[PDB]
This record gives sequence, C-alpha cells and structure tokens, in this order.
Amino acid sequence: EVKLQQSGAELVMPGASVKMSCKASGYTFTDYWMHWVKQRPGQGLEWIGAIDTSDSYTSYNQKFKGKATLTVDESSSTAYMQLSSLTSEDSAVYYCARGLLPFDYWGQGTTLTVSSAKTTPPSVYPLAPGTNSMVTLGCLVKGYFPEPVTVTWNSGSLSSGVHTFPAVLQSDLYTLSSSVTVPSSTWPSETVTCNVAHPASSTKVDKKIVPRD
Amino acid sequence: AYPCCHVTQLALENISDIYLVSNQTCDGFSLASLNSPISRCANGLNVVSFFISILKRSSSALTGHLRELLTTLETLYGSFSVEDLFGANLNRYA
Amino acid sequence: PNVEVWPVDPPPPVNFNKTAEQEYGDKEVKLPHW
Amino acid sequence: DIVMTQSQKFMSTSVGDRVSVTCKASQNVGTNVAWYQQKPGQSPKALIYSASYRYSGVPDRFTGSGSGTDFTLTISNVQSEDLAKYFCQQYNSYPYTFGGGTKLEIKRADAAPTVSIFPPSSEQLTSGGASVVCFLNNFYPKDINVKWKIDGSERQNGVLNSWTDQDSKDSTYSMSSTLTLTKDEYERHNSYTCEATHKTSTSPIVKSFN
Amino acid sequence: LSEVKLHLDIEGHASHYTIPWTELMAKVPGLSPEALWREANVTEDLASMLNRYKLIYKTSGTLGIALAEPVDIPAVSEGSMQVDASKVHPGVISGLNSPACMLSAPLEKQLFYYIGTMLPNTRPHSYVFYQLRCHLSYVALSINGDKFQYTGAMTSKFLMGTYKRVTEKGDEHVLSLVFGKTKDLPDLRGPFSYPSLTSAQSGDYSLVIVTTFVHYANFHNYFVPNLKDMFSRAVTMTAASYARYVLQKLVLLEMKGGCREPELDTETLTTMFEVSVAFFKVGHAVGETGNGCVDLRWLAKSFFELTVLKDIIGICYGATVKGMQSYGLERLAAMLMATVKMEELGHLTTEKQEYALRLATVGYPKAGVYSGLIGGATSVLLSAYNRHPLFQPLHTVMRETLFIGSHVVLRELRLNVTTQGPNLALYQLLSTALCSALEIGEVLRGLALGTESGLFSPCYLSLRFDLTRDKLLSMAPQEATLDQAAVSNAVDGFLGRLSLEREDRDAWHLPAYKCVDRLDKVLMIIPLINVTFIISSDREVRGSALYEASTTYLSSSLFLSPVIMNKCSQGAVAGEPRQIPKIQNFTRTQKSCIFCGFALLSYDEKEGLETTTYITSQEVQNSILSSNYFDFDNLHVHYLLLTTNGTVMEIAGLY
Repeated sequence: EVKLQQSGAELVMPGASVKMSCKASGYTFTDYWMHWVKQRPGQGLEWIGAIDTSDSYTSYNQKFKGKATLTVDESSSTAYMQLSSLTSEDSAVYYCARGLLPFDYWGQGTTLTVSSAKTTPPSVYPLAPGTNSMVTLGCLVKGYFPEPVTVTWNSGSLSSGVHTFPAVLQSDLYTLSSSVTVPSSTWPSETVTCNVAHPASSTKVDKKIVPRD
Repeated sequence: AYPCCHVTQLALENISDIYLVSNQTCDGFSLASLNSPISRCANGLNVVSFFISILKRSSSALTGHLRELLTTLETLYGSFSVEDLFGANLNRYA
Repeated sequence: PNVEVWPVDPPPPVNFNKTAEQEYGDKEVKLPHW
Repeated sequence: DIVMTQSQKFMSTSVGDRVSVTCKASQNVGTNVAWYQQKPGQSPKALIYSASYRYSGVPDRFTGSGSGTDFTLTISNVQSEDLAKYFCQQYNSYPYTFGGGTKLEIKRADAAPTVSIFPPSSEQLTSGGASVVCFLNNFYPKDINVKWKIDGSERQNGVLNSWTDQDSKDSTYSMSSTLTLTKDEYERHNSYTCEATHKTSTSPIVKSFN
Repeated sequence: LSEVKLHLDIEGHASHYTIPWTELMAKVPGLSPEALWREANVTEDLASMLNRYKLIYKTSGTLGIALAEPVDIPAVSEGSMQVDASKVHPGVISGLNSPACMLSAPLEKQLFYYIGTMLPNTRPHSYVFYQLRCHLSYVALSINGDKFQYTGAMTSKFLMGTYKRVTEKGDEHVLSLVFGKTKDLPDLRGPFSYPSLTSAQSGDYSLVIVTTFVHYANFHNYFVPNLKDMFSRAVTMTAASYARYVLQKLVLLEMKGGCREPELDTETLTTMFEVSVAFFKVGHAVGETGNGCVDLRWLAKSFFELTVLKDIIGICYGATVKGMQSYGLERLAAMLMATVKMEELGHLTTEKQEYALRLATVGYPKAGVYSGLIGGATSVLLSAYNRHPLFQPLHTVMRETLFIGSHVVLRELRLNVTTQGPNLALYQLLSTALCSALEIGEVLRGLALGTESGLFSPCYLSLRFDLTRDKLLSMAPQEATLDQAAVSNAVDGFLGRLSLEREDRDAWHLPAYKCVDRLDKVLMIIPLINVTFIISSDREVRGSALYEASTTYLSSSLFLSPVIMNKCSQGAVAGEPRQIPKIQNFTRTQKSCIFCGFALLSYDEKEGLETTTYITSQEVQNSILSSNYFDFDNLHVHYLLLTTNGTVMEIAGLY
C-alpha cells in the first residue's frame, strides 16, 4: 500500500525557509523519482521539479530554480523540498508526488502559509437545536490560524449527511462550520461528537453535541 | 549414465564430435555432449547459438551440406522454449 | 545600369588523386563510450 | 515552455449523459499525456496514463484517446460521485506542465433548502463571543438569498457566508450564514431570524429562536 | 584448428553434419571460432543461464502495426552514365542536365570505410550479444558533463543506438535500441530470441529493445519513448524526408534555449535516436540496393540533408559523425561545380538551382576553400527577389530553394574573416529587403505551428537589428484559435535567432561596422555599391555625413550615416545634422531604371522602420511606382531614398 504522508501545515515568517517533508511507505523508496507540485486555492497545478532517489540527481527544470531545493534521505525514506526567501506569493498547497511517469500516487498536500501571525488553535462550539423525521446538528470552529482544519464526526464513522463549509478569513483568523443530519430517533439516544483537528497547532478536539436545557 | 546429462562448470581445439538432443528427449532441456578423441556436458542453447553465429558470419559456407545445417540449427533452436523453464528441477540428473 | 552579382574567382582544381587511405585515416576506429 | 490548453473551465451535464474534456497541447507531445481527478478538498489522483491507458482500480467508465496535439478524456456513465476538476498533464519534455483544469458540474431537479437555526452556545457566550449559525442544506439551484431579522429589523453587517460544492451523493448545494456579534450586543435583542428565499419557494422559508 | 562433426536428432533420425574450419577460417579471415566458443558459456548450468535470461527486459506489449515501405531510391534513368566511387574521373558527367548515377557496391565501401567493435563488452550487452566486429559508422554525443552518453553505431543493415547514464555514483544505466531488417539483426548469445525483445515489427523490419529490468525502470522515470511511432516514421519515410524532419526539430530547438543546457527528458532522448535513424536510412538505402546504381540527384538531396544535419548537431550537442562521407561523391560533385557559372546560377531552372546548390555543399564541405559558392547562392536570391512580389511572405517553393542555398552563406558568417565581402553583403541586403511585416507574420505563424515556414527566413541573415520582442508582437498572428503561448514562444525563439551576441552569424564581416560607436543602437545597415548606410539612433557614428529624419517627441533618434567606400572617418561629423531634402517634381511613370542601385526605406515616426526595398532592376521599380506603395495620407509615414552617391532624399509627392 503506497502512502506519501505529508505534514498538514507549515507556518513560516516572510524571508525565512521551510522544511516540507514527504515520507514514503509501501514500496522501495529508491526505485522512483519524487516530483513536487504547487497549487494555489482554486487555480491550476505548477510542476516545481524532480529528484532521483538513491542518486540525489536533482532536476529543477522550471522557474523555481532559486526557490526550491530538493533533497532525499534513504534511511527514513523521506524526500524534502526547501523554499528560500518566502513571500506571500509562495503561500499555497505543495504536493509531493511519486514518479512512475506519470505521477502514480499523490500526498495529502502541505498547505504553506507565510504571514507573520502566530498559530492559534480553534475554539470549537456545539450547534444544537433549540418534530421532523431527522435532526440536523452542527459544529462551530471559530478563531483559528492558519488553515487547514479536518472536521470529522464520530471518528469518521459518521460520513453520510455531513457538510463542512469552507472557512472564512476575518481579522487574520479563520472560521468554519460543519453540519450533520441523523435520524431523530438516533439522537440524543446515541452520542454524536465532533472532532476538529488543527495540524498547525497539533490539536485534536472533541465537543459532543448535547441538547440545550 | 543418463545421456540427458547435467550441465556443470576444455577448449574447442580438442573437440571431435558433438551430440545435440531434441526437444522431447529431455522433457524440454537443451543439452549437448562434447567429447575428445571423455564426455563433457554442455548447455544446449548456448552451443547451438554459437554454431548458428559461426555459419552466419561465414556466408561463404554455401555447400548444400552446410547451408542445410544452418537452417536446421535455427529450427532446432526455436523448438526449445526458455519459458518452459519454470521453477522446475534443473538438477533432475546427477 | 542594373544590379548583377559581383564576379568571383573560378573553382580550384579538384584532386582525384590521394588513395582513399589518405582521404580517411587507418580505417580502424574505437568508439568513444565503451 | 509547453502550455496545456483546457479551454472549457466549466462543463455541466446530466447524470446519465457522457462528457468529453478537451486538452490541446501547444506542441507535439506524443502519447505522453496524463489525466488527474481532484475532488473538492482532496489531492489529485491519477486516472489514466499514456493518454489512453486506465490505471488499476478506476472503473471502465473512464477512457482516454488522442495523440500529438488534441487529447480528450472520455467519461461515459457519469454519477454524482464524479464531481471534480480534471487536469491534463504533459510529461514528454521538461518542464512538465499541467492544464487549466475543467470543473465538471452536474444537473438535477430543484430542491428546497432544509433550513435550521442554532443559537449561540453556552460555552461561546461564556467565552465573550456570540455567533448565530444558520444552515441551508441540500438545495438546488446554487442561487440562494439569505437575510437575517433581529426583532423584525434586519442586520446588514456582521454576516459571513459560505457555499459548498455539489454534494458527491445528491449533487445538491449547501450554504452557511454565520452572524457574529459581541456578547452584550447579542443580549440586548431577543429575537433572531434566518430568512431564505429560493426559486422553489415563492415565500421565504423562516426559522427563528428567542 | 581442426574439424568437428555435429550430430543431432531430426524427427527421430540420427543426422550428422561436418563443419570444417581449415577451409572456412581461410575463406573468412575475420572469423575466430575460438573467441566465440569461449564467449558462449557452454559449461553454464541451467540455473545460471535461466538467471541471466530473467535479468533482461522482455517486451510484454509484443506487437506491431503493418506498415508500407516507400520507394526511396528510383530506377536508373534512361542512359545514365554509371560512375565508380573508387574510379572517379573528370568529364564522365558533362553538365547538371546529363543523367548520372553512382554504383552502389563501391559507394557503400566508402561510406562504411572504417571498421570497429559494434557491440561493447559492457555488462548489459555481454549477456545478450556475441562480440561483433564490422565495418561501421557511428553518431556519438554526450551531455550533462559527459554523464549522459549516446552512440548510434550502425551498418548498412542495422542501427543500434545505446543510451548510457552515470548516476553521480559509479552505477551506469544502459538501454539500447536496435533497428533494421529482422533477418540481418546481429547474432544473439544464449536462450534469447528476438520476439521476446521486439517492441515493434512490420514485414522485414523490427525495432528491438535491449536493457535490464532494473535499467528499464530507471529510464522510465524520465524517458518514455513511443517505440511504436518511432518505428513507423523510420519505415514509412524516405531517407531525405526523415533527415529533414530531424533537422527542423534541432534547428527550431537551437534558436531556443533548448540545447544550451539539454535536459534528460523524453523529447530530447527520442530525437537522439532519430538522428541515428537519419544517417542509417541513407546508408541503408544505398546498401540495400545491391550491385546497382543510385541516381545522382537522389544522392545530392539525401547527402545535403545529412551535411546540414551534421552541422546543427555540432552547434547544439558536442556530437561527432564518422563514416558517412564518400569522397568519390564529394569529388564528383566538385567537378560539376566547375561547369556552372556561379554569377548566373539564378537564371537556371529552380529544379537545377536546388540540384546545383546541393552538390555545392556536398562537393565543398567545411567552407573556406572555394568562396565562389556565395556568388551562386547570391545569384539565386537575386533572381528570386526580382520575380517575388514586394513585401509578401515568401512562398513555400522559394523559401525551400533559398534555404538550400543559404547554408553556404551561413558557414562563411561563422568565420571572422571577410570571405569575399561584396557578394556576401549583397546577399544580406536582399535578405533585409525581403523581411517585411508579412514575412515576419508568416515565420511566427510557422514557429507557433512547427511547420516549415519557421525553419528558414531571409530575415535571419538580414542586416536588420531593430527587431525587438514588443516589435515582433505587433506583427504576430492575432488569431484566437492559435495557442497564445505558441505565439509568445515563437517571438522568444524568433528573437533568439537574431541575437547579434552569442550567435556570431550576423555581423562583423562588413567593413562599415567598425565605424560605429555603440552596437546596440544600430537599427539597419544597407550596403550599396561604393557606399553603405548605417541607420541607427547613435549620434556618434564615424561616417561622412549625418542625416536626421523627423522622428517625433518620443523614441530615441533616427540617423543615416553614409560610409563612402567603406572607410571610416577620423571622428563623427560635428554640428546640427543635415536635413533630408524633399522631392515633389517626380512623376509616377518611369520607363527606365532611374532608381537602380538605390534603397527605398519607409519608416513611421512613432513605430520606426516598416519596409525596405532594394531597387535592383526595372521590374522592382515598376512595382513600387505603379502599386499603392506610396501612400502619403498618413502624415507619420515617410519614404527615404538612399542613393549610391551617399545622399538621402525624402519622396513627399508625385505628379
């Protein structure tokens, strides 16, 4: 089972440099090159470069010559990419992709943020109703920075009837809300919990929506 | 014993006769017997290929006798399937 | 008047001598990337 | 550099139809073209390689065709789960360049939004903030209009909104109108309403809490 | 060193054959039945043999599509005079029009004159092939600081292109492609058979791949060849047409920054093999014709392409070619160049013009021996310039002819020495007259589509240095159907071709160039008879006079500094520049040349130079006057007349 796991987020001050690892498992790491791709939210995919594993043969073949610096460590089966002199324009999602030509597998993506603000974890607040055949609950994830967030329900075991609305940036903080719709007979008979994960601050929060007395 | 010999690791100067087996004689193995005026076991496919290449380089070997040997060795060579060499026993003999 | 090509000198004498062993050299080569 | 031109940025089709995404290369690229599917909030995933060969595990519904300059991704039997952006990539000469992406939309019958209001939480209020959340879930077409009403009067400022992409199961839309105010500003008034007009309902759907 | 009897079983009969070596080894002194016996691991257990077999990559996609071989070499023409490449004697062939053909057998003996080891002893090939020693020719090249290598070793029967990569460690990755007739392929060593190694087959030809499973995986990270298509193009095309196909790619890639720092991508590595195919197809067609004759016109066309193809691969890659030059053909071509009057070459048929120009380059390669070849190329451009409608884009037929004749001119510009300046400066002046707004528009349209219109344009060899990026963008095709980037790349490429610096093939051959102070401010040069004009925005030009046309309150300046007799002045003329006298007492109807030898420039006050015409004959002048060229409605447009006397005049109106 080929996996390319990537850190969720990386927050770095302008002008500095970032790490951006990509750990590979499930195959012989040394028998496939590693390519890096840049994507801004909603825009297209830009190919940064490629590196041959076990030879460290570096091939930066695009306009990221002085930005990107690809390295490899065979022991940890990791492939890295170093950005230098970070700018606001470099804030975007950076994918690491296994190279069979074409790109067989893709990593989950590492969102890069450059602003000077600090990492503030999210404050999650439950949305419960003040009947119908089904009840709709929610979860309010307010005041966090930077992105992304990963909202799940009942530890992923509640996947159907789930909406997670895109975050909104305000006052240098992101706000987001998630909804769930379950049969009215199930709730509150069976507990419904909301799990919010913030990779930047390394947090995993639960709230457990309860009726409001 | 066992004319279907077993190949195991003598130049071509002291060789007089060479016998080649068919594809049915040894269950698909291509074996050869080198002998001097002493019997040596050799790899069939490699030996046959050698002779085929000698004749091709020697296109002035156009005796009806040697012109038939070349075509005959190519048909013999093609009758053996290297893919029939599964993980089967390469030590069936010796 | 008119515009014409500036006259030029005639071709030199072509040398059909030289014994192919002088056109080429030694006929024996060694390929570079073996 | 070579440019992969995906002229059509959006394409809308029904559930039982077929779609054909077009990719035009600025040069001769051979059969070295790849197609990737990027569902919302996901990393791209390899669909077909060599411009016609299907990866393992992808259904027979996807097929590729083309060579040299004009390439097309053939999606035969679409489903709700196919909503995503489709990119074409050239890997025949450095720099490997991608297309502009082609968003696949899905058409379905209209739907009335299931509206629901949620008062501020006893925890958020204790935290010095007050946010009233209103969900408009599972409606179609995408065009909705929300208007709050505090004690009969409308609130203009302090309202943030967000839309989801077409659901992967029912291909519907969903929206979230979030009204954020200070604790005291929340406790001055006593009535909060979420008014949602739509093309399916001539009258606005109204919910409220006190 | 003895005899051996070979017994074997055929359908149940104990047949035996006797192979003698005393006779055979005498009849073929190159044979060594001992080194092959020692190469064949005859005492190799099946375990080691089978292990060796699994190492080599097998072609699972074992198939190929049927293809039709074209007719490349034609039948001998009626009463051809069969020449002998070894016995090349003068006056056999009389003129260009006399039918001629070179016999094939000794002609091949010169092409594959050298002899060497075709198949190395390296570790990937030692498993599959018997060591081979044959008469051969090879194309070799290296990139990435000799860390990636390629060699197209070939015979008259088959080609073998071998890639080799050095991975910054000691490891070496190898992948070899073999092309040729199936029956004529080299001799395989062990259990191998070609069908397991074939990637494309059709009739008598096949494309074989030989590499390790590991190495095939390494190359697939950056090299995914279309072995199917490469095979089709290598069969369905003719020797000349295939060589030109490869020629365009490299030429259109050299003007770009593609081959200054080549990359290990599929496109570049693919072409490396196609280059080898280009040479092989020529030698193969000659060798496969047997003991017959090859029409001379075919040789002229085919070996011209290889000659040009040999030069393009030299400036981009450090490649070498050894073994595709038959001096017998080079001589025979040289003897026929003593038949033609180079001064009036353009007066011949377009067919015989291209035929002659081809023999010229093949007959006199490595220019710098017979500089009279430029007169022939100049005569063609002049005869073509007089019949070509002014300011129009060159036609496909004319562009091809000039392209053939332009190679000779291009080589002389490489040299720092003058190489008979006068005719050379005339060629560039005519070329400058042909580079109009429509020509540039057609070249860029050909670059954006990779067609033939971009391969060559007289503007490349013109004396016009005012072509900037934003200036070409104005003349580019504005069609929305064409890729915006292909056009944007065409400009970058086009402009890259006329970089005076790091090109070496544009200037420093005229004597009126050292009279300039700043080179980057030069706009255009018109070398006339007894005078050359230096049009530039540079005030400090060491000429005889200094005219200043009314420019505007904008762009830098427009000066015309006539250099009399191509001799500079001690310093730039002092004082306010002269005024261009206007002319109104001049009628539109003229029955004689009264503008022969002059140049007629049309510039815009804001946009700069727009059109250039060199009045070379009565036909050119009549096209200027009768046509709507003179349009005075636009006040910001003027028409300057450059005289051989050194004077500049503005045409302001006619009767």
